[PDB]
Formats: sequence, structure tokens, C-alpha cells
Amino acid sequence: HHHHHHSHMKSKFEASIDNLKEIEMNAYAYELIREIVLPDMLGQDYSSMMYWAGKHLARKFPLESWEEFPAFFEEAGWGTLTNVSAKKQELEFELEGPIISNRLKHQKEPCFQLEAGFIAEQIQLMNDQIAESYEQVKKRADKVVLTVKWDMK
Amino acid sequence: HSHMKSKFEASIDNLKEIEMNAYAYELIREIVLPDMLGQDYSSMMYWAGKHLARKFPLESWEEFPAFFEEAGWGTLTNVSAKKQELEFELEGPIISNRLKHQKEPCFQLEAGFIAEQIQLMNDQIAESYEQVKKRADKVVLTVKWD
Repeated sequence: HHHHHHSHMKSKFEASIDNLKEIEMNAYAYELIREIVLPDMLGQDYSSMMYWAGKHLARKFPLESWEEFPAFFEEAGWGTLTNVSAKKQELEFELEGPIISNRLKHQKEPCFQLEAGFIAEQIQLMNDQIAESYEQVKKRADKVVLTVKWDMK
Repeated sequence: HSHMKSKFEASIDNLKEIEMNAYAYELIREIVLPDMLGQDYSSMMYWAGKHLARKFPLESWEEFPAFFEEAGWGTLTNVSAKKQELEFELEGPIISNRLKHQKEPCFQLEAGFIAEQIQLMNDQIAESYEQVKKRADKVVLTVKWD
């Protein structure tokens, strides 16, 4: 895996959204965009495109350490991310919440490639000695499990 | 396109009372989404608005403001009703932040939604036109039919 992972600057707009964390909206409005409008426009390519959008997003919103993942996920409305395993070359998280529960109940196969790509890219941005990573998104009854593991280069 | 929701699409109604902050919303709608729809973001979003309208039908245009508010699209006001036309203004804190920092804010989803709702109402060809007015901190959406 020969690639130098590095972050890049946010635009003025991208930086400005931090100031909107205190403005209240609702999860219906959120799903309307993320889980209706987007899949409607992207169709069969939605999964691969979200994966790479997750990596692209990581580059704009780089974090400094693994411990920061849960807070980012929660604030981003991606759900509650709990660590089940944290080993030298493997991370496993549970991800859940009312929006996710509704997806698991009513969608054939919910997609979490945005989240998977984001974590994979963050891990690489933080450590230039990481070669390639592999991600798994496993559906359970009331939650999903995100697993990212990797080799050293 | 289609006027029937999937079971999941119908289910998001019971998320209307679940909280979500505006940062999370803008992260998906104004950062992730445009990066997946580059140059021709506008045609896609216009179509998507129509596609949405067909499965979220509204009986009258007087219902547009409530729909916009709940959908987090902003505060929509009808400001005129000239011959074969309706003019709306769209504004609010999230929109203001877009107008302040974005080179070319885009409201084609909203425009397509209004166009198709009207077309389904009167069975005549309708289209919507957008004008961002930074100096008045608002967007004007005008829908015309023939």
C-alpha cells in the first residue's frame, strides 16, 4: 500500500457548520436527505460512493486519536458508537440508536459505508505505517457492528 | 416518478419527534452530498425534488410552509400569486449561513419539489426557478405553469 494519507483544509462553509451544533432539527428531516434523496439519486452506486465519501470526509475532519471516534459519531448524528474491542491492529465498535433501529427494522440491508470509510481513513491519516485496512459491517437485531482491521507496511 | 413510498420511507414519519442538530444535517446535505454530486449537482437535485414530491404528495400549496419547516428546509412564505404563478421566499438561520459562506448556494431540491407538487395539483406542466438574493438574505422560488 503505497500512498501518503494526509488531511486537507476545510472551506469557509465547511468550517462554519460547527456553529450550528446548538440549532435543533429533527431526525425525519435528516433521513429524508440521507436515506431517501441520496439513494434515489445514486441508486446501485450509493454504497461504494458513500464509502469513499466517508474517506474524503475524514481528510477534511481529521481527528488526532481513536478515542475521538465516539464523540464525532454522536455529534454527526451517526449514532452511539461503543468500543467492544481495541487491539493493536483491529477496532470493533457497536453502533446504535433510534434512527438506526428504524433502519434495521424497515430496510432490507441498511448501509454504513460512510461510517466504515470514515474510520478506515482516520486510522490511516493518524499512522503512516498502516498498509491496507479491511472493514466489516455486521447487522445484529438492534445494532450494527463496525470492524476495521489492518496490516502494517 | 413513483407515488408510493417503500415501507422504510413511510416509517420515517415516526422520527419527526426525534432530535437532530443542524451541524449533523449540514454535514450530510452540504458537505457529503455535493462531494458525491459535483458539477451537475443542480439537475440531479431538481429531479430528486420532483421524485420526492410524487411520493410525498400535498393537497394544496398552502401546505408547503409546514412541509418545509418539518423537513428542515427552512421558513417558506408565499409572497405573491400572479397569473399562472406562485412566488415564495425561503429564509432562516441555516439558509443564512449557506448564503454567507457558499459561493453558489443551491436550492434545486426545493424548487423541484414545488414544481412537481403544483403539476400534480393542476395537471399542467410546471417548473420552478430559483433566485438567491444575498443582499436580502433570502432565496426566491417562483413556480410557473401552462
